[PDB]
Amino acid sequence: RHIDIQTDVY
Amino acid sequence: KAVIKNADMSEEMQADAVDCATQALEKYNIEKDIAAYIKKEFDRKHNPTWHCIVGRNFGSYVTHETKHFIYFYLGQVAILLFKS
Amino acid sequence: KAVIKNADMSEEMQADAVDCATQALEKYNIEKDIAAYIKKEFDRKHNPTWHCIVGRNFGSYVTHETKHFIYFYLGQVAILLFKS
Repeated sequence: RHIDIQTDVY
Repeated sequence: KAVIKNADMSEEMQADAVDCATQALEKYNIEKDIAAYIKKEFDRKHNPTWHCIVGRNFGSYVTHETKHFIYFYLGQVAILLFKS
Repeated sequence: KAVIKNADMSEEMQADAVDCATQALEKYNIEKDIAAYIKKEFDRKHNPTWHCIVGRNFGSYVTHETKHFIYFYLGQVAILLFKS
């Protein structure tokens, strides 16, 4: 239940 | 359009998310209103609690609900949703 | 520049968050690891549902139990830390 995400530097 | 990266729910709790986000993006012009609309619609659709994050320059460790997680894009906007 | 936009907490909790966020942002360059470390540290300290988020185009309005939110602007980055 512990997650990491970021995506698509702009 | 229909672009999904990491979906942890079933097909309907992903497709409904895509549809509601699509209608939100087509209705509002405000990211804050997008977040509030997702929360309201999913709260009155599935279950009392629903938590979403909308933007394009963000990202963070977050404790979602096990089996409950979705992340996708609409044009350029990263939209994430989960249960608490 | 330590600027606080919105909050609902106690002063001690807000100051603890300010100092911890300051050290994390000064240490880690990437917003992802900054938020990861902050959220893990406040998981270790306080409620195991603390959500730390970071960015420059970030917005999220989620259903919540009150008294544990802060949304501030330090330097040229927006940092949120809240609990639901």
